[PDB]
Parts: sequence; C-alpha cells; structure tokens
Amino acid sequence: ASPFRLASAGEISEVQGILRTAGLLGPEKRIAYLGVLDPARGAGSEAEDRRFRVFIHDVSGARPQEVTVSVTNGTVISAVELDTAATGELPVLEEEFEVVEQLLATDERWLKALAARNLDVSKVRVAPLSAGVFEYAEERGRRILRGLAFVQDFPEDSAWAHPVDGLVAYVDVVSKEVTRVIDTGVFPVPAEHGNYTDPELTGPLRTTQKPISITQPEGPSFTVTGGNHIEWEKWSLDVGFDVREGVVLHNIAFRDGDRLRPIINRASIAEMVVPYGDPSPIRSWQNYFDTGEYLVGQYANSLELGCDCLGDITYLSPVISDAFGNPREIRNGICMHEEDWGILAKHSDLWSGINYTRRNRRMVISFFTTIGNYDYGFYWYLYLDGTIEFEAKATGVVFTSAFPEGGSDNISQLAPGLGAPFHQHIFSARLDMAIDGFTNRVEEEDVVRQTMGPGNERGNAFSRKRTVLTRESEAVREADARTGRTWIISNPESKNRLNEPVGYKLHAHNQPTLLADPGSSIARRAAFATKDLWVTRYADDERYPTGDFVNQHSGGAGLPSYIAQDRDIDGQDIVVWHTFGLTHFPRVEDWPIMPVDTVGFKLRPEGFFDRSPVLDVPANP
Amino acid sequence: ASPFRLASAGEISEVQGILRTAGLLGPEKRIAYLGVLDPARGAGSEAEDRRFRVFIHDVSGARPQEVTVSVTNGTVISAVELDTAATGELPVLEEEFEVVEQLLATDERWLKALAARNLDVSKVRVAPLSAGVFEYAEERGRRILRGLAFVQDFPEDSAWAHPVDGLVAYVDVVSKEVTRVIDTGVFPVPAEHGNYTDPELTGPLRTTQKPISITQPEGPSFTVTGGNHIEWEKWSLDVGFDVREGVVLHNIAFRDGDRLRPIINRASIAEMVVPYGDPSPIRSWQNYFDTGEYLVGQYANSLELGCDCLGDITYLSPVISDAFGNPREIRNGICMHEEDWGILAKHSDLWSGINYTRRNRRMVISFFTTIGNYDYGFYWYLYLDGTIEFEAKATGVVFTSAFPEGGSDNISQLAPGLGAPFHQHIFSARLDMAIDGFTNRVEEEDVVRQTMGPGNERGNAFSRKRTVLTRESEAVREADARTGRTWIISNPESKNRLNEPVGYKLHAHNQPTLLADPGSSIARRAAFATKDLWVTRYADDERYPTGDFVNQHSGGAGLPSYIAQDRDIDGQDIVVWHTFGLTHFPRVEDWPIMPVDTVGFKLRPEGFFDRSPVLDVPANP
Ligand SMILES: [Cu+2]
Ligand SMILES: [Cu+2]
Ligand code: NA
Ligand code: NA
Repeated sequence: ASPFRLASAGEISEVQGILRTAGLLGPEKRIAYLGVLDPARGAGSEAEDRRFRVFIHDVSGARPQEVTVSVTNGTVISAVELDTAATGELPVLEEEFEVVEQLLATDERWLKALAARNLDVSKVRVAPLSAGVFEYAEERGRRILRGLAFVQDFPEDSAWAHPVDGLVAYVDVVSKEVTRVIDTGVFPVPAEHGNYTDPELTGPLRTTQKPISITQPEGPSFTVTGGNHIEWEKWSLDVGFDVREGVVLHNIAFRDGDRLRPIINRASIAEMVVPYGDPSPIRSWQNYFDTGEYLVGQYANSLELGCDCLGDITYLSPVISDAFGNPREIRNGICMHEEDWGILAKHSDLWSGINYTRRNRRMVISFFTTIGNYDYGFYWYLYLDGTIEFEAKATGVVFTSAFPEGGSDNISQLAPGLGAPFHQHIFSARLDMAIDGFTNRVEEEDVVRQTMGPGNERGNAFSRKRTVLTRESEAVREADARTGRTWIISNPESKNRLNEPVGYKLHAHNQPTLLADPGSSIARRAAFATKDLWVTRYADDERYPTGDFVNQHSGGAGLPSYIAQDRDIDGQDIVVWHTFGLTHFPRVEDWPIMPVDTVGFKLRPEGFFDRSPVLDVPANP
Repeated sequence: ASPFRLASAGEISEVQGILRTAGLLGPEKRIAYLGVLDPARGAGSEAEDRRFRVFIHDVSGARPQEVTVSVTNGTVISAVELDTAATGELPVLEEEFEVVEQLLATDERWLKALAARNLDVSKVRVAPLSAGVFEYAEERGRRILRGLAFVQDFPEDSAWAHPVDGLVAYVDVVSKEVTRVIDTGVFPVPAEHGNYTDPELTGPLRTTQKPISITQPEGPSFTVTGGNHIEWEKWSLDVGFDVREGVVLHNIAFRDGDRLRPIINRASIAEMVVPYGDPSPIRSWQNYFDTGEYLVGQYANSLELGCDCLGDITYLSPVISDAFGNPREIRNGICMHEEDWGILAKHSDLWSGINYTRRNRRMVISFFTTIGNYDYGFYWYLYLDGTIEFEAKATGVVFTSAFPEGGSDNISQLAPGLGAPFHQHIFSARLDMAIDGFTNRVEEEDVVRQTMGPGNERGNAFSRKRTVLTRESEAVREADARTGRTWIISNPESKNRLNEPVGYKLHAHNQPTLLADPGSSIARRAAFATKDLWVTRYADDERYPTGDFVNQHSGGAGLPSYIAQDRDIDGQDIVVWHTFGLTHFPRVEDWPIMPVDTVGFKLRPEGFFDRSPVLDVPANP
C-alpha cells in the first residue's frame, strides 16, 4: 500500500512498544510530538520504510530526546539528547496547561492580588500562554508558561467577558513553581456578560431561515482508495495529517490526457504566529506560534454533519499519539466534499449562433482547530480549471483586556470597560514545488508602465517583466500590489506546445506582513513573517520556517539560516514559503463571538496546459 | 405602489405615445437610451411622478435631443437639442453595428485588401467597435465606428480564431460612408480553429461528474413584494434595472431590532472601460466603455435554469425600450437566490463546556451581459453579518490578433500564429452612501508602525490612524496595500452605544488602476480609472464618472469636473466612486474560451451595530 498512507492505531502502538522495549519510554517520559516521516527523495522503488519522529519529554527534569524509529524493522534508528537552552524547548504539553491555574491558586502573591480586587479564587480561570524569550535570564533552559486571569461568574459563563487586567504571572511547569507575580494596579473587571447562548442577549431566535438542502443523489464524484488517496475530476493527491501541521497535501498531480503531471510535492501550513500590539507590560510579551508551540493538529475538532460540513461529506478520522504513546482517534477530524462554484465559462456568439455555458466545481478538504479563545478553519480548494486555493477562516472569541478610561491607541473598546488589543494572525505556507517534475525556478513578474513616445505614440502600451531568482540570497521577496506583482513557478526543461516553459502563478492577497519593530524579540523569532515570499533549495531537515523547536527559542532559527547557504535555485528542487495574514483591529461586531474573517492565496496555471483543460466538461444535466 | 418599481411595458408604451403626440418620435427618429429617473431628494411624501429620460437619435443627420417626460401627467417636461461635437455622441445603436460589415463589403479599398490576402469577402466578419477620439479631425461631430476583420470558415465557425491583422477601417454610420481603410501589411491568418463544441477539440466528454442537487423544500427565505422589493434575513432593498447601468440596488437597509436603518441609497456599476495595450496602429485606438457607449443592460442574457443559475431561483424580467419605443422584455434577465456560505461563527470553549457553531448564508442578485467576444457577470451579495460584496466575473473569448514572428512585448501567443493583446477590464462602482441617514463622511484608515522605545520598550506596538476627507479637492485617493489602507464611511451624528460614530468599512482588492500614459487620450476620457477612490457631494445630474455622453467625447467630463467644485463633504450627502479592475495578460489556458476570472470589493460594518447582529441565528435544522 501507499507510503503516504495515514498512520494507523497499530503503528502508534508499535512505536510505543519499540520505545518501551528500548528503555526510552518509562513512567517519567512523555511524548510531546509524534509523526510519520515523509519518504526520502527518490527511494519509493521499493521497500516500505515507515519511520516516525518522536520528541520525548522528561517530567523529572532530565534532558529531552529526539528519536526516530522504524516501524517496519521495529528498531530505534537514532536518539539525540537535546540541549533545550540552545536549540529551544519541546512543544507545550496538554497536561501542562492545567497546571498553571492550580499552582497559582495556592500562591500567596496571587491570592493577595485577587483579594485586593475582591475576587473569589474559585471563580478565576487562568489562560496558560506560551512564554517567548525576553529579558528574564532565569527562564533560559526552563519550561515556562505565563498566565492571564479571567473571571467566570458561574461554570457556564464566558470568562473572556471578564478580564482581570493589571495582573500576570509566570510559572515553571516542571519544578511546579510560580517564578513571578506582577501586579501593576487594579482595573475594574468588566461586568457585562458575553454569553451568546443566553436568550437574554440573543433575543428570540429568527424563524425566517428556510432550509437549504444540498445532496448528491448518485454520491460524490471523487473516490477514496487506500484510506487517503483522492481522485477527483483529473486531480490526484494524498491527504496526510500531522499533529503539528494539521492537514498536509501530498503528490498533487493532474491527469493531462494520459500523463500524470505533478504540480506540488507537499503542501502545508508550516507555521503561524499571532503577535499582539498592546505595549502594556501585562501583555507586551504575548505571541503564540500555534503550529510550532501548541501543535494545531492536536486540537482539531470533530466536525458535525449539517453544522460544520454541509452536503454529501466524506470524513477522515486521523490517529495521533497521546502523551504516553497510546493511539487517539480524532473522529471526523477532516471533511471532504465537492461544492458548486457558479459559472466556469460562458459565451453567446452572434456570428456562429452558438450559446455555451459550463459550471464550475471545487473540491474542499478542511479541518477546524481550537486553541483557547481562538478557532481556526483551514480550507484547501481544488478547481476544475487547475486552480489551487488555500483559505484560513478565523473566528472564536476575541482576547480581551480592560479598556482604559483615557482611551488607547492599541486596544479597541467592545463593551463598557471591555477592550480587545490589536493583533495579527499570520500564516506560512510551505509549498514543496514540483511543476512537471523537480527542476523548477521562480520568476517575479511585475507590470511595466510605458511612456508616450516613439513606438507608443498614443500612450496606450503596457507590458510585463519577469526576473528569475537564481540564488537563495536573491529569493527573499516583498509584495507590490501597485505593480501587480506575482510569482511564477516554472519548469525550464518542460515546454508546452508553444515552446514556452510550463508554469503556475501564485496570486497573493497583499495584506500587511509583521508589523512589530524589526529589532523586537518577535521579529527575530518570526523572521519568516517579515517578508511575503521566500524560496529555498529543498533539504530533508528544513521543514519549518521557525526551526524544529520554537517554544522559548531565541532569534533566528529556520528561514534566515536556511537562505544563508545561498544555494542555487535556478532549475532545481525548490520550496516556496509564502507569508500571509490578517491584521485584526477588533470591532464591536466581533463581540461576543466573532463572525468569520478570511485570508489566503491561490495558484493558477500559466502556460501549464496546451489549451483550456476544461473543454471536456459536459453541459449541466 | 413603490416609486422604485420597475418600468412596465405600459409605461414604455405611454412614453412612446407621449413622444409621438408631441412631434418628437417620427419615422426618422430612434431612441438611443430610455430610463426611469430616480425620485428627487426628499419628495416621496407624496404624489407619484414617474419620469423618464430619453436620448433621441435622428437618422437623417439632424441634431439629437435629450427629453424627459412625465408618464404620470402625460407631458413632455423638457427637450434640449444636443451639440454632439461639444458634449459627445449618443450611445451606439444596435442597428448601427450591422451596418459596418455591409458597407465595407462593397468598398473597393476593403475588397482590394481582402483580395491580396486571398480572402472571400462573404467569409469575413467585421467587429464593429467604438471609435474614441484621436487625431482624425474629420470625425468631430460625426458618428463613427471602427471595424476589425475576422474570417469564418463556415457559419458556425468561431471567427475569433482567424484575426485578419494589418487591416482596419473607419465608417460613418449616419451618412453610410467608409472614411478610411488602413492596410499596414499582410499577416498570415491563423488557421487552427477555436471551436469549443467540436468533439475533435474537446475529446470525449467527462463521464465522472455526478450531480449536485440544491433545493429549498420549503421555498426561499426571501420574499418579493411589489414586483421588485426584497426582504431577506433583516435586509430590505429594491432591485432596479437600467438599460445603461444594468442592475441597480436602491434603499439597501437593515432591520436592527425595530428600526429600519439605511446603509446605501443607490448602488450601481456606473461605468466600465476596457483599454488595450498593443501599440500597433491597427489596435492602439481600441478602448470601449461598455456601460457608457454600448449600454450593458441592453445586452443582458436570458439566464437558463440549472445552467446559469442553480438552486431555487427567483427571476425578474426587466422591460426596456427598443429603438422605436416599443417595450421589449428581457426574459429571466436577473437571477436571485440564497446560497450556503460555510461557517458563520464557531467556538468550542473549554472553561464553559459550550460548543457553538452557526452557518452563513448570502443572497445573490446577478445578471450576465454579452458584448461581442466578451461576457461579463455582475454579482451582488448580501451576507447575514451585514457584509455587502460586489463581484465581476469576466469570461467569453479573448480578443485576438496575429502573433508576430519576432515576438511581442504587448501580446501573448495562444496558438500557432495567434496572439491576444494585453488589456484591462476596469469598473467604477457608484455608491450613494446613506449610513444611518444622509449626513456621512469618509475617513482614510492606515496602519501605523511604531518604533522600539519609551512606552514601547519591547517593540511590539502598532496602531492605526484615520484622516477625514473634508472637501472634494482632498477626496481623490490611492490604494496602499502595504499599510492596509481602507476607507470608512461613517455618520458623525449617529452613535453606537459606546458613543462612537456608526460606520462601514470598504475593503478594496488593491489591483492596478489604469496603466496608460497620463497624457493619452484614454487617460483623459477615463480619468476616473486613474485613482482608486473618489468622493463627491451628491448632485442630481452627476450620475456617471465619465459624463452622460461618453461616445466620442474628448477628455475630462464627469469626475474631474465634479470635484473641481470643491464642495464640503464632511457630514453631508456624499457619493463614493470606487475604481477596481483586472489586468489581463492572456494565457494559453484562456483559449479557445476562457475560464472565469473575478474582481470586486466589499463593505463590512465597523461599529454600525451595538454587538454582533447574528446572535439570533438558530442552529442548523
Ligand atoms: Cu483576531
Ligand atoms: Cu480580458
Ligand atoms: Na521541490
Ligand atoms: Na449620499
């Protein structure tokens, strides 16, 4: 069967047994990450080797280890001790989240701060947030979370409506100590509830919405074989799933006649960062890398039919490891379905008398994740005409603070006394490119305005220019919406019938990139987010734009250290890293639960095919 | 009944009778435009006055007239003779299109050019194109079309595959004379056919697409009363239709509790321009204003159920006038339906235990038009959360030329010997703004980056700034995608419960604007297309960004002459004009019929509501 098949419960169980038998998984060990490794370049013929990478945490303070095992041969391939003070901490563990509140509830400094606010400790929830790296020297080499407090008036109350401002604490979750408690002053706790299921707030529910019924009476047009291989409307791909990255697309290819033509070898969201723009010392530290620090796949929702996914849905239920190596099924974690997408092509010709209309369709693969107050949907779309699109949907409850009486330049007011600090949500797409094969290059395409003059006497001419990125030192690119800047990935060795290199064009949304000062901690840790486009030469170990261990790592790992090798990327095995994101200035309409906002990107064929690839689509039945 | 109701056949018949009885519509007269006039400001209480504006052409060369009539009182209100050499020609007449080919088929210069190419005149179609204004002094005050030739090998052949390059002709369609024939040299006529219904080209049609069935078993959630008044999910509006602008939305308002709150008084696409970027003297003149010169409403398609509009569709069939004043029904010219739009809001809360998911919906109002080789879809979307969106869909067959053997910087090659010149498709949205009433202003909102320093010691802070546009001379604005530039329309006299002015935010796509040299003919005639945003003070006669008579008008009418009045726009009755468009570098995949590409804009509430307006949406049935 396929080497790109999903991990099964049995494989996870076997990794558990191998590690135990090898002495690597005793009672003081915890698995902080487990995932299958992709096959190495050009080794699929033949022989299975299913290998898994494991990050093993030690809750007794001993050094963690990175381990790779072969489930085919039942062996441990390698086992490195990690010096986390140099190369960064392991991802946050789920059992460590609930330790923050518990420790604080018996710390005298915390209880003193609550008493001065007349707050009952049994009502105070603590949001456990990743720490970053700032000026606190004692944290280096220690596993730290920071906590901000919210009040729950009752067990089903939305705590986000009652931020406790002026107060923050730092905790060591291994030695189980509260390192600091900072109390910069009392702010009133906003009193209005934010309970969006309370009939008091919603009023009577609408009776006016009539049902929309979407069915496929003959079933769906796509087929699934081998668990996770998709065939749909000439597209072929494998849908993987990784506890860190979430959904991963492999071997995206298009059937052009009787040739299977590759387009993308691997597509993932390889990192995200959510930086906050409030200079208050209570929150000026707050940034999370949901992918790199928390592992977004681990928090995927089970998607409910008719609520989260509407129509004729096919589900995948991926298997991940819990902290002790037992398999855990994420039931209905991935939805797949096809959707009507309006008109594909249309023309009514007066001279020939022929009227022609064809409809478009897209196939959808999606999952949702929840991290604290935030909920993110990741959507991949494949269209009939060769287009590939990614869309992120951001919703949930906004992170709140008090709203200061003098006003604020960095927080918006959502309700009396209630603020929402400004922030961004930024994504890094990692596109391991394979346009008709692995010899690819990237060109920057700009519109060119031309001047009135000889050979352009009416001043109507305009044109375009393409610049080839030949080395990585050249390949850190910025958007330019004014000149219509796009990027083309082409194969110089594969030509269409017009003798031009086949290609795909990446269309960005041209949203603002990372806004923080370039000398800040977050700019160094999220260097990838300061530019719109990076191209690297493919390498086995260069998987993430921030490095492998983002938790509490200092500046510079990942992309800026990859491109310093200045490797040749002109007709080579290349990887495209695209940064895109939302700048969120919260609005009153985002409260008390926010409507979805979206951002993303798309790729469209650009001389890839010898003509339109949808000439053989039939008229609607 | 409503003064915003659609014109009926009876009203058109009456305008015909009034004009005839008044001596204004004899056998040598032709109606070049007829449309109802909007009610004047603050006169709806009470008394009907249905008035119509008419442009009357004279085919005997006498001066045309602008006439307004009252159908209520059966009177002619005013009748002005027009000096077309000063203020521009009337829109092209449909009967004039077919005159170009016929006259050329008996002109000796045309026949000599065809003979030298070994072309049969009975096979040569001529595309009749609007003329513009260039250096040909004899055209001033004359009604001129220009013709480019294509070969049809047989009556059902797609002529666009066989451009006849190096040849162009100019014709006077009133005196029925060929003024010039220009033959710059013979180019081979591309021989490959472009027939997308021929099984030779399509191959066998796919059998793999299974049906997608979209039904509403209880009918749709919107209601239609009075012919064209829509109520849907707290939205209220009237759908008008004008032969020039196409679909027009009136009185867009939202039911916030028991208050009907206005948002937009009138929304239309008030102009488009399609400029070509080929400096060849054979095409360097070619620009059309499809709205202003051809009247896009006049060429709307009848939309076929299950092909053009899928689901539970409600149709409007607008009535327009033909060239003699008889009513003509455009059957099924407008589709309306609601659509599922994925997840509206979602949050799974760990502390409260409450999981919450709600789905989104949009209502769609659309029509399609066909002008020669081009087909355009105009789509208005209303969302549950207050969002309003416009989308243009561009498809059809690309306009073609020969592809020169040396190559070309301004044409792309689609097939052996076949080129497609570079061009843009640019739209002007006219939004007569009424945010909670008519006292509105516009602010430009920019992201503000902040520097590491005191009060921002960690260098994470960022902010925003708003600049009020106080006078029209201030109100010609450019996009800036890097700083996230948006524009806010607010009512300074109407505040939400937080004491902030209510507002709506316009989100642009930030595509390139008009690329032609600023000294060119097209830059002066399409001045509106050189900037992204204009704001004017409302005035009755300022309806179009290019002026009333765009055909063969010289530079400067419309928007740049409106803003020179430098009127106060700070808390006044204002109009927002937004330019947006596509820059089309044609690709091989656009041939032989092109897949849809899209562009548009949206407006989202920004402190308009006192909280989320979709708290009262129920869980999916
Ligand atoms: Cu946000
Ligand atoms: Cu085009
Ligand atoms: Na690659
Ligand atoms: Na207005």
